[PDB]
Amino acid sequence: DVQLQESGPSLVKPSQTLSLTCSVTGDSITSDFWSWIRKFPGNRLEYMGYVSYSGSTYYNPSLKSRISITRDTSKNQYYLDLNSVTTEDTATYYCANWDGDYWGQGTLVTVSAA
Amino acid sequence: KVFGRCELAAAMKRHGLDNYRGYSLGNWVCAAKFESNFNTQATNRNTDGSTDYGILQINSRWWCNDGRTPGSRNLCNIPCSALLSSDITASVNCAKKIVSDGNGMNAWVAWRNRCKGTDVQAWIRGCRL
Amino acid sequence: DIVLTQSPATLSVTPGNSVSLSCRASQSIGNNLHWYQQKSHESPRLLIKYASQSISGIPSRFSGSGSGTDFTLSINSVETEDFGMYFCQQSNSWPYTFGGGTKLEIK
Repeated sequence: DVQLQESGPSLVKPSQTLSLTCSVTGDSITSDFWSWIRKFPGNRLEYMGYVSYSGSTYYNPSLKSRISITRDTSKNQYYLDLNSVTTEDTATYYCANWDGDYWGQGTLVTVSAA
Repeated sequence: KVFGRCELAAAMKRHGLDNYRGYSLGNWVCAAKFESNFNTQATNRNTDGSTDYGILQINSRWWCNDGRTPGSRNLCNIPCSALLSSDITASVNCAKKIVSDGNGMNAWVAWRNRCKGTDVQAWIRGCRL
Repeated sequence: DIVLTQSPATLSVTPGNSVSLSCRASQSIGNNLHWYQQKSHESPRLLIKYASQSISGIPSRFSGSGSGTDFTLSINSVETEDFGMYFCQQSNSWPYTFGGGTKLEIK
């Protein structure tokens, strides 16, 4: 069976690049489309984007092209890079397959000068 | 089941294919016409050992699992037999995932050769929808 | 983008009673509307796909209906395990978008 799990720093500084990793276990990442979704403080969900089998990506225009979603078959993981973050990027990040059947537990990332 | 042109156009509209990811309804009807001639039971064995199934000729190497194709990836997480029903639900669900890749409808060779660039809207005109 | 509006924002109900949640799209999206459930400190869970299609492993009391711009998620005889947030999401056009959510809680 398939399982997804997010990993990465939970605290980042304004203007830096936020990077998260989603580890997939149970099957190859080459057998599905992979997405990133985040939840803001006020129960507001945003679909960030996904990478499909051909390598093509679809990013939410709301991110003003600060996002990159990549894959690494050898490690069976895919990633999320979000450049020049601001406090507006503080949120709970989740990875999930395109079908929405498999989701990671989610990881809170807070952007602050501290 | 062999769909009538208008019958399929209405069904695909009910199944949400009108303007799905930038593709007007005519694209889907035209695709079905040249991929399977509107036959839900259509199948075609390919040289690479894979087989195309159903009204939208979905491939067993990348999209569905028929348990007989080599480097099968089953991107649609569904058995190919489900794509051979008179009910187009499963074929539409899988087609929607296929077209969500950057290659869009180019995944359908018959569509690319006989539909892309043509007045696809013609395939839904003269129909009660 | 396609805007999804959910209502009511909050709905209180006594276990055993039935409820219906609304999700309206700013433009037609066919049957490309999905429903998710999300509980505190938990990832979303897909309940219904493509407006009315059932999902293996989900309680039968959950059902969806609608098309075009008006959709509804119904729960026949709410159970305590159903309290939480419910979000609709459209996949008709990119970017995919979510409704603001409806909170279901015990009276």
